Amino acid sequence: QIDFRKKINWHRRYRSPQGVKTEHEILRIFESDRGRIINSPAIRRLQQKTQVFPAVRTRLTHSMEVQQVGRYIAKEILSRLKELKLLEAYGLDELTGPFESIVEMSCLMHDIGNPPFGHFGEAAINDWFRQRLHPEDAESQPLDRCSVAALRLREEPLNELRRKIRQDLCHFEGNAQGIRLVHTLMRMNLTWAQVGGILKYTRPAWWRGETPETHHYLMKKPGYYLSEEAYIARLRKELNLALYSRFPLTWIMEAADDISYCVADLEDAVEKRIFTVEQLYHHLHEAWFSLVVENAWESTEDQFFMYLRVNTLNKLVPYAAQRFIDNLPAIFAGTFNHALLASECSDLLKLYKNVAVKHVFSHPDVERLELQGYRVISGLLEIYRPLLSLSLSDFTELVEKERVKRFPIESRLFHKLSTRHRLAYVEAVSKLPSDSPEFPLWEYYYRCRLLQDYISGMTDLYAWDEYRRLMAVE
Amino acid sequence: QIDFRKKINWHRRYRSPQGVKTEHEILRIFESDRGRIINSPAIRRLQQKTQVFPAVRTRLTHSMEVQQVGRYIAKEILSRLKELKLLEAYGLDELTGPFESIVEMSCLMHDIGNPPFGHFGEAAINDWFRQRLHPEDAESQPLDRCSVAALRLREEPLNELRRKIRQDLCHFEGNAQGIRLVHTLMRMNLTWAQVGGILKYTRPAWWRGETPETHHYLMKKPGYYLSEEAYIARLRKELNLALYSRFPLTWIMEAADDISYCVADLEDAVEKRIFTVEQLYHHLHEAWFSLVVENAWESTEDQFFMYLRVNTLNKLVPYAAQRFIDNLPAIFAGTFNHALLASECSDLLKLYKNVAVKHVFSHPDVERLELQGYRVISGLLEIYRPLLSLSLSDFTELVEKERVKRFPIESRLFHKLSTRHRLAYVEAVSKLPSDSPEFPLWEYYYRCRLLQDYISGMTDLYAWDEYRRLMAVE
Amino acid sequence: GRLYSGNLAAFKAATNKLFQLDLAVIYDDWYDAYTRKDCIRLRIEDRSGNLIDTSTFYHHDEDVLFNMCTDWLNHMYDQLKDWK
Amino acid sequence: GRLYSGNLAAFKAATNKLFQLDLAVIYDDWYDAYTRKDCIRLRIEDRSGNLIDTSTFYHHDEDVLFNMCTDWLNHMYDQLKDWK
Amino acid sequence: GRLYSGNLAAFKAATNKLFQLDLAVIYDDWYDAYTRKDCIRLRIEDRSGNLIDTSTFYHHDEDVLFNMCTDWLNHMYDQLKDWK
Amino acid sequence: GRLYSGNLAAFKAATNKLFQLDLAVIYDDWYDAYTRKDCIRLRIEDRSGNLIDTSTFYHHDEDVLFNMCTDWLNHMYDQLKDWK
Ligand SMILES: Nc1nc2c(ncn2[C@H]2C[C@H](O)[C@@H](COP(=O)(O)OP(=O)(O)OP(=O)(O)O)O2)c(=O)[nH]1
Ligand SMILES: Nc1nc2c(ncn2[C@H]2C[C@H](O)[C@@H](COP(=O)(O)OP(=O)(O)OP(=O)(O)O)O2)c(=O)[nH]1
Ligand SMILES: Nc1nc2c(ncn2[C@H]2C[C@H](O)[C@@H](COP(=O)(O)OP(=O)(O)OP(=O)(O)O)O2)c(=O)[nH]1
Ligand SMILES: Nc1nc2c(ncn2[C@H]2C[C@H](O)[C@@H](COP(=O)(O)OP(=O)(O)OP(=O)(O)O)O2)c(=O)[nH]1
Ligand SMILES: [Mg+2]
Ligand SMILES: [Mg+2]
Repeated sequence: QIDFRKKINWHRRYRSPQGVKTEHEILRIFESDRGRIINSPAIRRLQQKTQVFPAVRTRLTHSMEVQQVGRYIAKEILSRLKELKLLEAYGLDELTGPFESIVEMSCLMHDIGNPPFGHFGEAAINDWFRQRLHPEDAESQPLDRCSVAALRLREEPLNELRRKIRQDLCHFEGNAQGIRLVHTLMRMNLTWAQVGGILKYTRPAWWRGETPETHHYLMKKPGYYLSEEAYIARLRKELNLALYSRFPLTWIMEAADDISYCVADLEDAVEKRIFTVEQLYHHLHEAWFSLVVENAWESTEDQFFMYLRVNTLNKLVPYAAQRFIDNLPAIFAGTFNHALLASECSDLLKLYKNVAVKHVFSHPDVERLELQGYRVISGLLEIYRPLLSLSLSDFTELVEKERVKRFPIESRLFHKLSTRHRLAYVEAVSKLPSDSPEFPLWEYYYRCRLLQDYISGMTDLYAWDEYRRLMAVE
Repeated sequence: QIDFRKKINWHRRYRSPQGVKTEHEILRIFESDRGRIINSPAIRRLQQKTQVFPAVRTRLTHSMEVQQVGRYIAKEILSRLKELKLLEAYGLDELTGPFESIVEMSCLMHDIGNPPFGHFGEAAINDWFRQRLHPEDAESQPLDRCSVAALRLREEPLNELRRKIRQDLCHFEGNAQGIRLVHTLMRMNLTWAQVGGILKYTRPAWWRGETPETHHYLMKKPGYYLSEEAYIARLRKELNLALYSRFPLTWIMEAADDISYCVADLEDAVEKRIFTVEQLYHHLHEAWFSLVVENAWESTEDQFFMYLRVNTLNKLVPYAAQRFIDNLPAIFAGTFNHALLASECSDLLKLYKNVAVKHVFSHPDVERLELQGYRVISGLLEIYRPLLSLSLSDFTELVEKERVKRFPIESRLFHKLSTRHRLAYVEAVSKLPSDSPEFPLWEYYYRCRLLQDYISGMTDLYAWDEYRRLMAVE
Repeated sequence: GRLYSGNLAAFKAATNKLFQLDLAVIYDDWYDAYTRKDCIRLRIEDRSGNLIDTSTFYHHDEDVLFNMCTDWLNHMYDQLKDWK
Repeated sequence: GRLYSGNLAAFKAATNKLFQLDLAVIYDDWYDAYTRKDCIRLRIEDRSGNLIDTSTFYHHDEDVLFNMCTDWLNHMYDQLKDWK
Repeated sequence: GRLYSGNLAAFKAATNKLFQLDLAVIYDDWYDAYTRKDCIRLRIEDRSGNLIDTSTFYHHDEDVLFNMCTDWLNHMYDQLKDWK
Repeated sequence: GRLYSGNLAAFKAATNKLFQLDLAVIYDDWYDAYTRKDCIRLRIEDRSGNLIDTSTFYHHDEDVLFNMCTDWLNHMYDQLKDWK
């Protein structure tokens, strides 16, 4: 029996409100979440991150379009359920307001964890660590190229933790970093329903082996880190989710991102003196196509996309709403193994994707900025290598005293890390049992996480400037 | 009798929808307006304009906060009318949805007409023209320092148009430029209700003399230009407004802007190494104060403003809602002569304003960028002076042929103007009677408007770069 | 919240217009104790130092205050050009 | 819409692991006519050029396709280390 | 292949010289159909809008064409200063 | 007034030299209450966690203090290499 009252949870983690509430109080609770998210430094920082080209779109403007698409889809779904009188059997009678807000805020903060330079910045963090720990050598009986003495395999109970830590640190992902950013570092203290909408994939980052055949789509990318194995269990207990399941509303945010994928890039190219509309018209025609793109042709650039977007929306949104309504029990159970978008509506998106891949993502200027970002991130990871070579006692003394006469270079590198990251590290370490043989392993894991958080919390310009400054060039 | 159905007009200017509609169709009509506004180049350009400091706030992020404040105020007002069962007598029974959308979209595009460099960019445009036309010499019987032969007073019927044109061109205002931007240049084709929410003041820019005592607040700044005397008459006919009256919902957008005036500046200063929270605490305490600011004290910077904002909102929004509801007939008539915000709630805002004026807006770096922008705009207005010295026949030949062997310098200056501005000029000129003695006057007026639109349509960085490039420095 | 340039230009133009008739204008501004509004006092005098007229205006909005100052100055100008 | 780095790393690691046992892997990729999905064919051969096994995988998502390729390669590796 | 600055300066000087005598000159240019040469038509009129004279010149070289225009303008100027 | 690099290098070299013999050294530093001099305590222990020796040095000059620490460490090293 579908009941959305057991899924829309308005409790919090700290100082949660208790008792029985009314519609006005629930709406007030969910508006404060918007107030917190919109006035946060993480959202503000998005206006200095590059989407494709360094009046071009940043990550903030693209999110502001995904938000509109998701809101429109949610309103269409809600309207289609009133024409069938199902808003009282499904429990959405008094929860229509929060339904749009959750989707919109999930659409807005769907890109707050991505590192500088994007996809080429994510590989650089992963490769550099793979040469330090070599996870592939911990998949069988003890043999070893690991550079850390406290993580080499030698003692099965410690071996399992060793291999888990070695595998986790080499799987960095933006979606997994978003949860850590909103929970541990920033400490926004949002409701459970709002956090559940930004958990797109459900594969643990320490997972080794083959995925079950019933979840081969929800397991294709890492979902969360090893430092949140306790926070996700409580999330599953609060939102009534089984192991390896997804929140329902997450399916909408995933669709809105797919519609607004390659339509904006084309406009950016057409306003960056690359090609002309006529050329674009010709590329699309030779691409295949319905009555969706032709009708928008008949300034000019400012009013061609301005109608092509409307044409594609009016034919794609209702299909998504119908797919959501038809497959409702499986989505509500959290075990649906597909996406909302083998039909004629899926070919139009592939058309734009192919045109963008062939004529936009191969320009010489885009490719150079992908080789420069790789170099910059790899270089920055090597300057802070000395911090990863110290001993446990040395690092403890350094973090405690903060003025050490034995380490003149490392004491100055440590002071450049942001304050909130250091408090996160201190709080994480202060919860472990000191009289335990597993203390050094956890300490090293948290130190590596601290370094990764510092590297991934930058902008593309600040990292570039710091890289030039720390190498005595500028 | 208050009736909001005669104020929320969903018709358009071109290809307007006709007939009788339902709630779903009206909501669909008003969602398309959001779709058009959000994906417009004018909104995108706002992320390169400086608010105060050149993770600091741009004009886009500040508008995204004004939007939230206005939405919250609108929802509070709507909730307070259901507890008194007045949503059926006032006609808002089936129009709650568009009520928030109009306010939110009016809050978003409340700053699209401001020129580069802000307040110091607006004076430079005004001063430079005042030395060319000298309006003060056209207020009495014909005497004259005007530099244009076709505008000097000599023939009363032509004299009136002469003095009107001479007065209008020296009153440039961002609010008056927003209407021109959304109607003539960009051609968004929005509904009447949406356009009516961005008309804040009602004084014609050609007005000379003393304002009536019944409208001395609604007449304090120019509202629209002489080129829109026909578009505003139709707007008043559609929305049922008398002469010199304001749209109701505009009062909300004005309040939301006043609440979010000096709270963000302080956070920017505190994160720009100016002063510390402790110092800020001390400045505020010595400023006066209730239980609004003290309770937020008990990282630290990230969670002090994060509660001071909530404290000030929870005590200021209901007062605005009560003021809107109490003075409803006067606001609905459009003749209310005050703002929603002589009470204890108005002192808290003056506190922040005084602190910001004393300790933030006097820093040396803010003042230098105000002297540089003045110089840059004044310099750019002087490079294009040759275009204003040609004759009517010469400019007509230049705009027609586009390749002139008699004017090698002016023909290259004309080609740097944006295409849409030139089409606006051509369309404006093609509607006048050629066989009329008033043709040169209108032609000169439209040429000056074209130059002003080009200057005010830039960013602070593009204008700075063009100024350095056109002077053979870079 | 600031003062628009046009109002300031009108104020300066009025002062120059009535100063070019052999007069002088002196200005002072302050903040009121409990009325919560800005205060402007203007005095029109002659070359010989004799005080001809005084006026005071109270308002909490800059634009309205300066408009009142300007139109009062214009009224004084044309009533001193009514005779003498 | 792109391919995540971890899946590619796992694929390369599997190929190297089973190549360091005196084997070889050949790869080819294409697009299907009407099934609307990408197609990957793998062939495992020996040093002497003899073909030992072949397999083909169809899918319209890159990550799932590469995961299937990797786990098939691992199955072939451990079933060739079951004997010989 | 372009037009030299001196010829243009002479043309403008002639137009200003004969315009400062209460006259006016209107100009138009085009390309011929089959004669393969540029075409310039000049008309000299008065303030009252009455047309006083017209002339047309054909040539495929810009400098020669503008020299002919200038010397024709000078001839008209001095024959209108012969009388009246 | 700072500490010279050579003394620090000698200290680190002594610690490494006597640590490469299966020992360990723990360090702590503080400031004295009324003696007006810096205080350094060193403890030499074994792998099994057993404490072998302790020492404490007081001085108001960094270079002298570190020289005393280094020569004490060298004395402990060679008296533990006298036997065992
Ligand atoms: N740099 C600078 N900024 C100021 C000063 N006073 C106020 N601001 C800033 C704070 C406001 O957020 C921002 C815009 O407010 P304004 O006072 O310019 O007027 P606003 O456009 O809000 O008024 P309006 O409704 O258009 O009459 O200007 C100042 O003296 N210097
Ligand atoms: N420079 C560049 N950008 C690309 C390329 N392919 C796609 N993009 C752009 C278009 C998308 O708006 C943007 C982000 O999409 P991605 O393919 O990186 O993945 P996305 O994060 O959307 O996927 P996810 O749901 O996280 O798995 O990347 C490419 O080859 N080069
Ligand atoms: N930038 C620019 N170059 C031009 C233009 N027209 C022609 N050119 C180039 C092409 C020629 O190779 C080059 C030199 O030819 P000119 O037309 O300046 O005259 P040229 O010196 O050959 O003529 P001459 O025998 O001295 O009268 O100028 C134009 O409008 N702009
Ligand atoms: N940047 C920096 N300068 C320091 C520091 N400590 C002291 N100074 C400055 C202050 C002194 O005027 C200046 C030179 O004094 P030093 O401590 O380097 O030693 P000094 O050469 O006077 O000693 P000496 O007689 O040669 O042993 O160094 C520090 O930690 N950082
Ligand atoms: Mg996206
Ligand atoms: Mg504002």
